[PDB]
Amino acid sequence: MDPDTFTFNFNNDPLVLRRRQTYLCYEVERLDNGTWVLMDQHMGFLCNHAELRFLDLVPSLQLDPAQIYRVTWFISWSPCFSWGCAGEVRAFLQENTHVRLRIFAARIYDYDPLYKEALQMLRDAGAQVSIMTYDEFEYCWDTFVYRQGCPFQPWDGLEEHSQALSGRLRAILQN
Amino acid sequence: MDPDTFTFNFNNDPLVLRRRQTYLCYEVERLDNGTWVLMDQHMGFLCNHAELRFLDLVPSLQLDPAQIYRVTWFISWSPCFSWGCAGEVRAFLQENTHVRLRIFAARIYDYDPLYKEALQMLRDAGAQVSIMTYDEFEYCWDTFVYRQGCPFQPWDGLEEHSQALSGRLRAILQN
Amino acid sequence: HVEHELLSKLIDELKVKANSDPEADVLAGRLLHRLKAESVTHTVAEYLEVFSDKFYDEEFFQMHRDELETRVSAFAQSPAYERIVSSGYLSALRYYDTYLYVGRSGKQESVQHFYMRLAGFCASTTCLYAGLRAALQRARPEIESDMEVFDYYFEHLTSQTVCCSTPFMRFAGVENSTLASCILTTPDLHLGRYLFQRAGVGVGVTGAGQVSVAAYMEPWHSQIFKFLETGIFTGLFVPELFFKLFRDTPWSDWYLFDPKDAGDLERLYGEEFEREYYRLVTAGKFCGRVSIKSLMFSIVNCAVKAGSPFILLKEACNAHFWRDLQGEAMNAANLCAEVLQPSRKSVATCNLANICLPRCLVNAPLAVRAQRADTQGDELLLALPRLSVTLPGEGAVGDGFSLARLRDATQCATFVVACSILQGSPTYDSRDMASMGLGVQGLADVFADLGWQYTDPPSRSLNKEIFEHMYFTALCTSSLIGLHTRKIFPGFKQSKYAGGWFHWHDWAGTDLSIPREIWSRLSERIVRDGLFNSQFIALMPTSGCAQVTGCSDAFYPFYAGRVSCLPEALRQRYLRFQTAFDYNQEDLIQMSRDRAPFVDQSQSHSLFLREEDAARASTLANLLVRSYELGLKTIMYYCRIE
Amino acid sequence: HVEHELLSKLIDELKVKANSDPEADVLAGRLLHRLKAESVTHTVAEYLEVFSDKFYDEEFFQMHRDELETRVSAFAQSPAYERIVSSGYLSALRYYDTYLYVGRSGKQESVQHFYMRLAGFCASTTCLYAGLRAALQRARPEIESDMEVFDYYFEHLTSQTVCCSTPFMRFAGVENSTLASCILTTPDLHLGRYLFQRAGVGVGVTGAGQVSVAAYMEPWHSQIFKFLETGIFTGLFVPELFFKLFRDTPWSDWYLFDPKDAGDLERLYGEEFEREYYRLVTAGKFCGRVSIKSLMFSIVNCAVKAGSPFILLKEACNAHFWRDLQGEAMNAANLCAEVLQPSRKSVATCNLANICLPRCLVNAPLAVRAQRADTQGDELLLALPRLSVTLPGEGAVGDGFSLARLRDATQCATFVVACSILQGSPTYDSRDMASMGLGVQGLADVFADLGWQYTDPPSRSLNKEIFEHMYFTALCTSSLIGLHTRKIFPGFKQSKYAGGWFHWHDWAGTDLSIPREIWSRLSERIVRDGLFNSQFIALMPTSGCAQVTGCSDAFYPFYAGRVSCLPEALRQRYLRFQTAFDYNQEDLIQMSRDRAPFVDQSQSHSLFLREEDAARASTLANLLVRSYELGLKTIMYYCRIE
Ligand SMILES: [Zn+2]
Ligand SMILES: [Zn+2]
Repeated sequence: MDPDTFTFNFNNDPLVLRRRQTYLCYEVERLDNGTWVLMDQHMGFLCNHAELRFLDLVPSLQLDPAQIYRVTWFISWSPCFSWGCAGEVRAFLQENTHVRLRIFAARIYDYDPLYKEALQMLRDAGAQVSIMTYDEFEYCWDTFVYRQGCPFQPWDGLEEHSQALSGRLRAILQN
Repeated sequence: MDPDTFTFNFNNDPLVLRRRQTYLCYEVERLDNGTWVLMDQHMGFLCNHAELRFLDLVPSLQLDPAQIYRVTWFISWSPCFSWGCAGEVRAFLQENTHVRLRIFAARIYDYDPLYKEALQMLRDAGAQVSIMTYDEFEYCWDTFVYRQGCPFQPWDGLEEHSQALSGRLRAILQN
Repeated sequence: HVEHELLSKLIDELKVKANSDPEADVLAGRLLHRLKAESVTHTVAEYLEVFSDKFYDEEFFQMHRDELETRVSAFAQSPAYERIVSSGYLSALRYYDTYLYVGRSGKQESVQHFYMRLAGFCASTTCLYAGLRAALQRARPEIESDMEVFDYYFEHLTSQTVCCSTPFMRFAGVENSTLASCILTTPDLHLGRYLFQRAGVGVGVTGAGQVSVAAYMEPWHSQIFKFLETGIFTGLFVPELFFKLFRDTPWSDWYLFDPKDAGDLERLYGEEFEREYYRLVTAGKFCGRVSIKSLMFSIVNCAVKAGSPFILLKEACNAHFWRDLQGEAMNAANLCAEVLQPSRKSVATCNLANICLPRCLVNAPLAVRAQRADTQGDELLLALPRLSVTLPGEGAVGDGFSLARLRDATQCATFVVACSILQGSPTYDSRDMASMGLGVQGLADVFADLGWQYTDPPSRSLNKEIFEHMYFTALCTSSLIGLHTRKIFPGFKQSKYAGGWFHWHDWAGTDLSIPREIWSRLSERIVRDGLFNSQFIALMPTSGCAQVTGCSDAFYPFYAGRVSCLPEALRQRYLRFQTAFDYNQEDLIQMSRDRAPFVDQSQSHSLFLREEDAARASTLANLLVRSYELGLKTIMYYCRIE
Repeated sequence: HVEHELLSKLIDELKVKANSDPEADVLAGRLLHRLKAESVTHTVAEYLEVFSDKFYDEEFFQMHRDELETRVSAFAQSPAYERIVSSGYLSALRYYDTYLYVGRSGKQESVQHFYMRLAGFCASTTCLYAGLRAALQRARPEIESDMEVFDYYFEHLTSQTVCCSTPFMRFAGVENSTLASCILTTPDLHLGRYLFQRAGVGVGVTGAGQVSVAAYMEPWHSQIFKFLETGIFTGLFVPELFFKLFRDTPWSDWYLFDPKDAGDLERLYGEEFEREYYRLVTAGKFCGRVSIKSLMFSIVNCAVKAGSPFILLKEACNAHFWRDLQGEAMNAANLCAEVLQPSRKSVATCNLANICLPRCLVNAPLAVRAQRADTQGDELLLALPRLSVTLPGEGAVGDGFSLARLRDATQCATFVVACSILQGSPTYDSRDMASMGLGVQGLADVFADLGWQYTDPPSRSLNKEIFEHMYFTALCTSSLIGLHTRKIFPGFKQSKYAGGWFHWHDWAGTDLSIPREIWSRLSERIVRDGLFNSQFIALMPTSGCAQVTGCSDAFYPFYAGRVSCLPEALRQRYLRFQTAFDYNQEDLIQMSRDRAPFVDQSQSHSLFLREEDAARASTLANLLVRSYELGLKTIMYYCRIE
């Protein structure tokens, strides 16, 4: 991914909620022995509902049923419900029991009126959902962003907005 | 009278109908032998409803019931009805049978909706009503107007308007 | 004073570009009104002081100074005044050049004081006639005081629902000049006393022998060719036989006669015109032997070269008059070929007042109070339908054309014309005659604002509805005025109206928007009451009021952009702005015939031709023949060429 | 270009004399709009080209270019645009100085494109949240397409029935700045990040210890005197014990406490404040010994010298909040002392939108379509009466104050504030709180147009009706928004609204224009659905958005002629133009208390005193005490002195 768009579509400032476009940064980790192992070939990102795009790409990702895998979503927006994305994600994890999903949402897609239900069923699907903190943002910047050596420059109010979103999400899941 | 007043208030132009004010010029002629005789003392004029003003002035004009008299009205407007002027004139001529009335109207006071009825009832009262021609206007000018020697100056359309009014009046009376 | 120089310079810079900028001419009008603001009277007291020599004895103004000041001040901030000021540069220029009177001191009258003067003249006339006041109260049972009469007239005039004639708006209460705009006479050659006036004159010169004035002559005249080609206009009271012989057997040979004997062709008309004409030609009394084809082509060529000749069908002009006119027939019209009265015996005049039909739209704001559509008080107008259901198109700014405020406008126009006749007629015969011409203006604007072409079937239906309704309202109001004033026009008895007749009886295929039972009640009330006016509806080009009101010129389509010479993309969306030349002329003639039965007088029917068929000199002849076959009165007023 | 120099010179020559000429400032506004005509965008395509950097990815404008162009072109010729242009020189100057955004190329946005931007931002937010669209469709069952949403917002904004806040009008869709005009915080001295913004800040500095910003402090503070006398405003959350002890036994002695210990006086209020205050004074923890008479006179003097100190009754502010707040009590308001939220835990904001009540008059023209009073589609607003029967006076320009279009304006303002909250909140906590302040403007204009004084009993009845109805409409609309978005403010449960409460329950002698049966239905629907907003009604001085509309400043009487210093002849006819100082301040305070039960937040109540009783420094004290006796929240915002 080129820069100047990771910062734009991964900023969690509520004043930046004006423009929407899902970007799902994905990576797969294999449970070798007892430690997850990352490989460079399966590292990548998607653009815009990116969730399904990834659900369609995961059959053709050299999946091995014998070895259980775990995939982490560094998605810009939280998965939505009325468009059905939470439904397909739950269905995919309902039958494919050898894959664990990690979701790191930079923002909560509250644009969908059913976002709380989407997050609740994602939690019920065995996939834990969280909100990106500074370390996830810098990991995304130095992993999926073509930085060409430039360090990660935080935006204003990253910590406060991240904490607020994390509190909202943890209040949603506890119900 | 005076110039610029007789001319203004005796013009029969329909375009001059905007300004209305009744001016009555009167003269009394006694029937001596077989010819009416005029005297200077009863010569005069009135101002503004001049018809009644004259009806109340006549008893105090040295009237002699033994001799039959005749009075001529050189009135600017034809006698009106809804204000009762025609009725008052008829009542005066109903009981005072020794006085004959001659009415010479410069214009027909058609502002009253019952002007036709007024003229008809005046005719029924025994007083003949006509419309002033040029001779009547010049007689008024050189009799009741302080002309100080200035000759009579006719206005435009005197003959035509006088003929039209006379035609209207003779159409009304014949009914 | 530095503001005046800036105002004048910006007036110049805005009016130079006002033709292509619709936001600049409005600003030019506003700034021209602002420039003359201190040069015009600001208060009613100042107006009466400056013009004291015209209003020292005017009782109405003197006793209603304060109420007039209050109403004029309210009008100044009223939206009607804003609309009047924002009517463009031409409207303000006409106001400050012609309509606004200028006193001895040099202080002109303001627009508000001008409309005050008009309404006050009307109200004073109604008050001092005592029969017009009764008629108005019967026709408007909410007017009690004379100040309410002024309110009625002021609301109808300031809103410009009723537009008076130019002589009326110029000399209502300030001068003793004649308020009749149209004068027509047929002397036995008197006429000189009217040439010195400032009113249109129409002279019938058929008996000649061997300001703007219109001369009318019948085609059978021996000097017809010398009259055709020569300030003064031209008129042709064309008989039926001319068009009959031109339509079939064009080789038939027309005959010319001199007025020395002339038989009785000038006097009479109709089928016995054919018998008298043919008796004369069999008697060998014809001076001329010209082919009818040559005469028709000469008339067409003279019309296309210049709009001088006026073609009026003698049969439709005379057979639809409220008298018989069979024994004696008129051969002359007014200046605009839209007034039809006999004029041999005496000089005939006509007082005109136009109605901006765009003000009859429901969405158009009006200075007339909302509590006036109700409490009509005329039993024959309360039962009539309103909103004129015609299903306006998708691109319609207007929302129905109420058609009830049209009747209120017609009522007020009838009363205004009655006041003008009573207080401004030049002769008692004309004053008794009480000829009223009620025209329309903005009809094309109405059709455009309702999202229709001029030719659309909804437009034709609305046209017929408008003219029938306004003729009915004029008849009812004139009957009420005659009943409450005892002033019936002299020939009402033993006439057509006295027996039951409405000038639409003598037409074929006439559809009535009135259920024909209310027409019967109108006939009964006319028979038992009479009519104050002898003529009611007459279509005036009203080229003067269109500039000050913005209403389109009379009933014509738009003719005064390049809608045709515009790309097809911007052609269907602006199709309703088609010029009058774009529309098929046969359709315009058909619409004129459709509105003809409800126009007792004639119309100012002008044909619009381009320089592709007018030069052919045969399409115009066919148009004239078709207008004849439909029985129009004025077959062609102006042959407009673009 | 010689036109622009003439335009500017005429602008100067007309604005120099625009103070005493009501016809010149309108002309000045028109000429200023004409001068900037070529410097602003003329077409929607040009607007999107000039501001492409703010609209290249705005889906609504890009996919509705043509419909937006059609509607904007219709608006340009619409009477609403003429009214906006003719709003005076100040309106146009404010437009071209602040509201109209300027791009890189220097081409400013036109007024039509400005209102397009506002309505498009609102419509895009509604269509983009998919819950605001559903709520609007449920509340307006005539809107199907997103372009109809734009139509709704555009008619309600161009007609100026909804007068949005300055930050909303300035940065809706063109900047990512905060759209919340009012911000209030109570830090534990964060605040610096909001001082760099362009919104008012209200800071509670009671805990200090021993753009425009308003500092609030309780009178028992140790440095209350140092805080009273010193860019920054002053606030006093006065406890009820102060007014009690000053009213009777003025010789009693007030006590000051430093915030080092201060007991729990700052945290709590009410009767237990008296117990805690007296426990503290019995425990000998008081640092101050100042007499209460001296402190009250010092506050009054500092208020009359300058409007710096704001007096707010702690009891009325806290005990009428939708939460208990007995344990922890807020002590800080916004900049204008009209927003009341707790702010210790997090920064609290408020989004404001005004309703010009003159637009609620029946005769006032509106860009809102006529076919919108019907098909309202909310079961709790169809049953409410309209036309607000209150017998308008004889000299009334208005004809009833419909009171139904007031509810429509309240609905649209609620939806606009919802959009602003959702798309312009600076923090998620403020976004979830959804604090809405719906003020009014032109109330004095409404009273004058209905021919009453501000004090007249019809004026008081209409005032109570207006505020009750707008609070009811705000509650119903917020409940619908919360139901159809499922974004209920966090503390709705275990709160007052969740059990049945409407902020007029806790007042004495309140008369409702609603039959108490529709209030019960509103309570039931709120309980079973929730409320999107936590605060609904808050009366803003709205000194900025009123200038471009001409509405009178907020709910105050006229205070910005010399009607009092005018002859008695021209005094009774213009008595309704009395300034706010002319009216008895007791009547104004009583009317404020009458409208208080239906204003859930505070209201910027300002006292208007002349330099004959303000210098006495005892009349203001009595006014404050009797405002206490009536339970007002904001006892005094500004002590205006003339
Ligand atoms: Zn999705
Ligand atoms: Zn009399």
